Amino acid sequence: IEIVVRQMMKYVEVTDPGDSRLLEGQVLEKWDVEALNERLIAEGKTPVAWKP
Amino acid sequence: AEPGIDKLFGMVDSKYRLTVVVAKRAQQLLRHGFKNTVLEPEERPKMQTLEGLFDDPNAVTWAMKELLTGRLVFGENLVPEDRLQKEMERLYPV
Amino acid sequence: TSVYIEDVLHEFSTIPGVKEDVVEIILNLKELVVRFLNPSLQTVTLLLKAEGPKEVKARDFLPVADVEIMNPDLHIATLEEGGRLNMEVRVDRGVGYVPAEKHGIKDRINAIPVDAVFSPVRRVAFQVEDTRLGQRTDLDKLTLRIWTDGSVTPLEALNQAVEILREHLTYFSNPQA
Amino acid sequence: MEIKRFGRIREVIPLPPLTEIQVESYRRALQADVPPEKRENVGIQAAFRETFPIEEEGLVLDFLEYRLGEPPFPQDECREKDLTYQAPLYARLQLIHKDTGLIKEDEVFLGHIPLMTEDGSFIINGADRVIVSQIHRSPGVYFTPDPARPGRYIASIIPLPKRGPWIDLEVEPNGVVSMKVNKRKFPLVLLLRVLGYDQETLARELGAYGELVQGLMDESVFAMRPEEALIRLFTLLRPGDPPKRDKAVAYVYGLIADPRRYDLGEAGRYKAEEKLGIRLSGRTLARFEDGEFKDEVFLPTLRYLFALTAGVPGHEVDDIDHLGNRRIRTVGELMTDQFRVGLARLARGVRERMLMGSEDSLTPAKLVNSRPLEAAIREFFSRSQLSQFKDETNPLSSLRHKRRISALGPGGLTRERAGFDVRDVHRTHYGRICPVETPEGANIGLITSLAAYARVDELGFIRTPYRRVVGGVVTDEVVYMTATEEDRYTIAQANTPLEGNRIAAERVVARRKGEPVIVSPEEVEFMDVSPKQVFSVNTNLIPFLEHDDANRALMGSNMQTQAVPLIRAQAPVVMTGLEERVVRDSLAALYAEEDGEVAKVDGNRIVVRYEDGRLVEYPLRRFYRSNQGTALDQRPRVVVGQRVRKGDLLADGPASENGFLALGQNVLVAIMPFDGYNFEDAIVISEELLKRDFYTSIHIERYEIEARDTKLGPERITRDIPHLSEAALRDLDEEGVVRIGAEVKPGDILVGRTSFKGESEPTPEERLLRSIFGEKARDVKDTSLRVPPGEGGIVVRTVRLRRGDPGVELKPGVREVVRVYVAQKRKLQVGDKLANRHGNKGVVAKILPVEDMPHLPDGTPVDVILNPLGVPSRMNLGQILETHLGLAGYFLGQRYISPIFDGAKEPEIKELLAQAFEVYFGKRKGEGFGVDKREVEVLRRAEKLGLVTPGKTPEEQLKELFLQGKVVLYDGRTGEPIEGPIVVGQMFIMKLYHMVEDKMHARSTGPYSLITQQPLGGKAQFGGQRFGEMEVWALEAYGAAHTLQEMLTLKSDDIEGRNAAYEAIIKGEDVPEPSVPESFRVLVKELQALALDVQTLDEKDNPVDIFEGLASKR
Amino acid sequence: YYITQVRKEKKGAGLEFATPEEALAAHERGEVALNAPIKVAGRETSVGRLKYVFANPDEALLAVAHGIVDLQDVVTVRYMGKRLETSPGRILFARIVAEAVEDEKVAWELIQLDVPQEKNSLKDLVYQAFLRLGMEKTARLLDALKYYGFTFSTTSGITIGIDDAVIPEEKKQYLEEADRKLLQIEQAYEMGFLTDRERYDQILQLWTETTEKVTQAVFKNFEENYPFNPLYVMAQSGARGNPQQIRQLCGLRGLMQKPSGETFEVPVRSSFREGLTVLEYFISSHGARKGGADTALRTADSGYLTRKLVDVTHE
DNA sequence: GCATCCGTGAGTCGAGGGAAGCACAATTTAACACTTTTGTCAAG
DNA sequence: CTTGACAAAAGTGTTAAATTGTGCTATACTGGGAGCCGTCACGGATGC
Ligand SMILES: [Mg+2]
Ligand SMILES: [Mg+2]
Ligand SMILES: [Mg+2]
Repeated sequence: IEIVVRQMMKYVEVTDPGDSRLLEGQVLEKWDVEALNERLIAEGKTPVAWKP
Repeated sequence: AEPGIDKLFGMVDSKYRLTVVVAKRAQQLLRHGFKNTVLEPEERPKMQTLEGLFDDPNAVTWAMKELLTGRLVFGENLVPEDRLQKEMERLYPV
Repeated sequence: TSVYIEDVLHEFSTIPGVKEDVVEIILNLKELVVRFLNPSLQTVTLLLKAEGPKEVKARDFLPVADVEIMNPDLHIATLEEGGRLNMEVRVDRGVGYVPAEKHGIKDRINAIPVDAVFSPVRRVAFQVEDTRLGQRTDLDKLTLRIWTDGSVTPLEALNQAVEILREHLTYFSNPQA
Repeated sequence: MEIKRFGRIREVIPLPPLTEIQVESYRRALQADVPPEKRENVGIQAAFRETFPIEEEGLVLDFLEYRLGEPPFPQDECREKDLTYQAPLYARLQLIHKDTGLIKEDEVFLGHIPLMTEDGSFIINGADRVIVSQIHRSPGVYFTPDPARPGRYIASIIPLPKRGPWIDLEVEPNGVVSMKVNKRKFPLVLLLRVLGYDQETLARELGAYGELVQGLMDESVFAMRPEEALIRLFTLLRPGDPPKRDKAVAYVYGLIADPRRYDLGEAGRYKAEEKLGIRLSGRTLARFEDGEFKDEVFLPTLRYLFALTAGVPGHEVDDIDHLGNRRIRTVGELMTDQFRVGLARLARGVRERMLMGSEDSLTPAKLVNSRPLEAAIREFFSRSQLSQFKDETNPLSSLRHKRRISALGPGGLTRERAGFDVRDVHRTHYGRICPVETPEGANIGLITSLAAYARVDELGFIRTPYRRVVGGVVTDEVVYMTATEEDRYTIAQANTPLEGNRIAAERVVARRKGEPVIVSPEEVEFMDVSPKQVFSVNTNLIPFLEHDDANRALMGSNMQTQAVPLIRAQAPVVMTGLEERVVRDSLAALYAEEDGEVAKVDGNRIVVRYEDGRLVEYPLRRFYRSNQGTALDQRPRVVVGQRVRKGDLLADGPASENGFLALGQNVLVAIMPFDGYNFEDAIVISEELLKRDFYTSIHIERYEIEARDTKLGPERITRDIPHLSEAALRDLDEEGVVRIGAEVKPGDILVGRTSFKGESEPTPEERLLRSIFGEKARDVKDTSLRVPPGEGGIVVRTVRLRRGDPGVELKPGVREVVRVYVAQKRKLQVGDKLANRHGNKGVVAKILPVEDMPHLPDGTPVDVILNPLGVPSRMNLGQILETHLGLAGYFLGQRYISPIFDGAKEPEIKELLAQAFEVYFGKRKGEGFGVDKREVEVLRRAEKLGLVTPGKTPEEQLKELFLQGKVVLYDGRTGEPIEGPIVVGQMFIMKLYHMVEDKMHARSTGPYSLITQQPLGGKAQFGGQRFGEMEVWALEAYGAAHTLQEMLTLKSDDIEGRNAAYEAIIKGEDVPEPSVPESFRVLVKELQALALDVQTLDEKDNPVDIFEGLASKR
Repeated sequence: YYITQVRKEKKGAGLEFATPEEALAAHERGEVALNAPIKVAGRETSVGRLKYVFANPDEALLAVAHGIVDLQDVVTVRYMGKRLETSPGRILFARIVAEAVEDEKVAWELIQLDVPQEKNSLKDLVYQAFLRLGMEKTARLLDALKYYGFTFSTTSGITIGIDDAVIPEEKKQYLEEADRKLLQIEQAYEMGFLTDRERYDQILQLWTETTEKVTQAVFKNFEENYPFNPLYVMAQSGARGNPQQIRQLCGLRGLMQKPSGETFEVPVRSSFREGLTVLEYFISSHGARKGGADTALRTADSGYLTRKLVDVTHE
């Protein structure tokens, strides 16, 4: 059940694009936005704000 | 159950690695006509036929028994595939 | 074991002038009890030639040497006027139940194999009573009751069973080790 | 073997003809015997009087009468030549030229009407078929509550199926009553005005309820003339068409006033008059007369709706599942409906032909084209859902199939779109539809069976009989009555005690509107005829039904249909009393027409001399193959010179013993576990059953081959097949067909056929082979018919139909057809399915020798061993009581008739068991035998279990055990007794049609699909096993990646992969690595056909060609 | 379960003595039964444990073979150096497990000797064997258990008769009490102290309470008077059946629901052994059809959910 | 807040299921004497 | 290993015959017809 719920909670929604090309309200995967955020922090850019 | 199945499962970190090793050893045994076996003549698997006892034709049984004996080395990046096949052909012509 | 009826190719057919079909006639024949008076006799063929109108029974078979029909009153078929029954019944000697699909005996082209139940013994029971002898009261009284079709008497069947058990007990004599 | 009858309920009336629902309905539909001038306006006569006269409007085609001729061929000839048993239908028609006033009359051949056989079935294309009756919502006027909004009601006017649109009347929140037709809502005010209704009329009639009439007083259109109101309504119903008076009046008249397009039906009209308290002149919502529309039902419907909304005491909502609101379309009504559709198409053709051509020089024969009528009729009798392949495994199977009622079919519900409500057992099913008999699964509740005493009336409503009760005495007056009429009376139960005819019990269990109540004898108005009327024919054949759970009684009744006839079939020891009636009404057995003497008895015919002196010869159906392959033969049961009375049995039909239904064998059953061979419903049987040919059936298989015309030459059915030895052709006769009586095994030739080979040069290796052996390639190849794997038997019949034979309508290009009937005698074997009437079923898992089976102390072995653990979970205790009564009868040499819910009770069974023990132990005592030592041990154990009373003698304890149905049973393997007494009795067990012989199938390689190249499916096609999605999921969960890849590629559709794998295996090598499946290539090509660029890439995103360069343009 | 369940007697059941010789002598006189719980001097024992003291399982099973004692008789056995007081059936089960696993000590540590072997105990034994030994020995133990269970269920004498569905004497009294309470409720309703809905609820509660009491009475009768009853043994061991089905066979069928969902005021007071009436059978048909339709329409929903779950977590 | 539109609804198995002419121009096919090549048989 | 014919199976032109494709017919004719509720129920998404 936890595996299935983990699949259920796999996605997030953008609230503030920050210094990225994403759109506010866009739905993507949590891993993708986390990787994008860490990359943006790597070169000193505004992180993407997301919502579970 | 297969004989010594618990020991076979305990000899590897993942059961699918055990299956891969057994299948690859069985294919090696089939390709060279069981002449590359590490089993002594008293250890070769046998089947009862109307004529009499003969060598077991099932290579998976031979591979499992060989893996039980512990004279086989299994792992990743041991030897190059081409070199391994060439040396196995040279030592065991077929 | 086998039956051949003239002008009949298989058992799934009906004979003109005969009330019963060949399946029913074969079923009736399966209840025929034949006793061989010669121990060396292994196979007999009984010929039956009947013309209607009559009730052809087991007593209408032609007499054969060293062969007896233990149930002459067994009903075989009912022949209507204008009907004829010419048939040959091959009776073999054997042991156990051999289906017609196993032996497959056909004396001729149109012979019909018949499932053969060679066992003459119809029923066996045995009864144990609390007999007493002397001062001990735990003894057993054994009573074997044997019902047989009549071809083999119950005493003969008991003797054969005892001999078979003795022969099988002799198999424990020579150890192969 | 005497029969002892139990029960106290005296049935006043016998069971009605069980097939009357088919026979009477079709007789009414056809009316072939009543003279034309006395024919009533029903059935195809009604269809003729409805579609005719045909007027172009001065050509008028009037219908005067019709007649049905004798069938061209008899039923046997139709079956043998694959024909349809039908009668020619001619119509007498006159063409009137209104201009000249001249009439020309001639008889036109309208076609062929399929005929119903005496048993109630049809022969369509040589195959027996049954038209299953369809239950549906009766037409009429209904008033249902609105679910979205409480306190509101909606009125539905429903015509006959495909005979007009449903009419919805709903009081909207605004207050305007809205009429919904054809998904379109409009104000009912407009149509009500179109029907010549003014404001004062509405205020006077519907104005006595409240504001509801005020919602129907819109004066914006009341003053508007009826003509413009009609045009406005026409604009509402179909917007866009140019508003014209003629078109609009035609459309409205067709929608609500045309008898030829709107038909409320006789049942619908009757229900409308009964509910609304009015009298319809016709069967239409309105009448069109004097150039104006007159209302028939809209005002009464709206008045009832308004009064119901107001809350008058006398008006109530309608339960749409109430069986008084649900009606039955039998074979007659369905055939009449399809005949009317075909007649309407024919009328269209006749109208279009009289428009053209010389109106002066026209005859009724030229105008009438009967092809559409024949097309509609053949479509109904062949490709209809309700026209089902007849189920004739045994006579009970056909009897059930003729009494089945299906909610599905054209005009009914859908298997998946049907909810729980339509599938539930309504309270009105009591006595009309069997509650327990229904196919479990997707069709539960959708298909049911007519009750035993139930009959469908003229209008299609199922009626059940009740005995009139007046003043406390139950009279012999029986009233057949419907559910809506049944709801008005207090109906007692058939088991109510009676002192003669007076009701003796002070408290009577009764039903009031389906609810159980306790009433006084003076409050009872009707009584049930018998407990049998509640259940169908199949369920009435289950003794001790009151001790079986309904879920298992369902299974037992369903499996009674699947039992195969046996060569030694015998009627059950415990019967219910319907076996004789089932055999008699199935028309499988033969009975004497009147008193007489039998003149000739033969396996093929019975010739009887009746009292009047006429010789009557009845041929006997011998070894006939049913639709399911079972052998249906009649065996004579009389002798020459025997005196027979009227109705006396002459010959048993299939599955009948002396006129009693015999679906199986009566076997000695011990209820006890046995070495795990009884595990999970498995059954253990003795070899003695096979020795004396019990559960042995005869099955006939039909193999068909055709010799055809081909461009290369004609296929020849000949014995000279190229490249075959004499051993293969040994059993073939000179004509190339297998000789009758030959024993054929799988791979043996039935009919030898050679076909011309396609012109194609051989492969060079074949050419070199032929040159080496010096053998010239022949022009023909073996295409002969051989026995499929797992089949065979004895060739019992050969039928050869040739082109030009009388009545043989072969398809074009087919020179001849040969059919081989091969009969095999199947004995009971491991994997065969046995069952009993109480829902206990299982496959034979072990066949023991006689010396291994448990045996009685007298030496009698048991025949079947059943696992007791199947009893507690299933709660079918009727099998236990049947076993006890069977033990009693077995030792008493008698059979029993115990009717369901009124029959043998436990005290009676125990007294019978006391008599049985008396004989069974008196035999032992007279023979000079006491009590066994091992019997004493079992008695000691039993008194430790409290089964027998301590302190009694061993004989008395054995008697107690026998009265409990248990005996001291011995183990044939050890000779020691079973430690506890075992329930041993005689039980009736049926051998079902499901046999492992017809179900075992295996395949290595075989045919493949055309597109996907995957293996076909089905044992008949030698197909593979479907490895669906869930199996793939199981392999993925196991982690068997390579097994999954093999099943997906190497064994299904990798053409190169499968070829290489087979070649490697036959060479003793390991199968190669698989490749891309052909299904993926098909997927890619289809996606490309959808203009989608699907490209397979590599690690470096470069395209990878999976088509081997065969689709790349250079 | 049949071999590992012990016998209980009632003949003696309580007499006290001074010396074991007096208890024995009372046993040969027929005053006390073999398995009846008695007190010798201060301790509570049985005649079986004193009369039959076996030096090893071999002697106990030899005595069983000679008919001296049964597998269910509680006797004293010297096993693994301990003077156990168990039945030869339980000692036999211990030997079965020991020979299946080829280790006496581990098998002794794996089993619960002092209880009959129901489904749960056997499942725990299989799990512990899997933990301690592996797949091979667990499969061997499973095969041994299968063999011995089949053999003993065959030779034991389990059968289903009409009298095996014992009707408790308490059912008639409970039905009379329910009828009297129903008459009292009807009188109260005629007096107007309660409305239709609460009267219907009280009727339902009364009939549910009566059904529960009848179930308890059925199972109490089984566990007191017929501990080896086939229905009771099958239910207790977990082989087949549940208390509801045993009640329907032995007690009363109970309340049934209308097709709309409402329960009929009158229950089905007759069981399957007594036989339902036509009206009661028709009433039960509603629930049977409802259950069948529910099962028919539940498979599609379950399969569709399973496919959704597969396709969301397949990766 | 509701209205409308759309896609979804277990698996395996079997069993039978299976307005029309009429004239005329092109075009294709069949057939038919003739030249071939293609096998053979004869000796050198 | 070669010519030196030669029966024959194959290939090659025209032709008469079926076979197939196309045009044309002159009283006047000028907007279809099968539809038809146990409308399947219920979430998800769009969009007014
Ligand atoms: Mg015999
Ligand atoms: Mg079904
Ligand atoms: Mg002692």
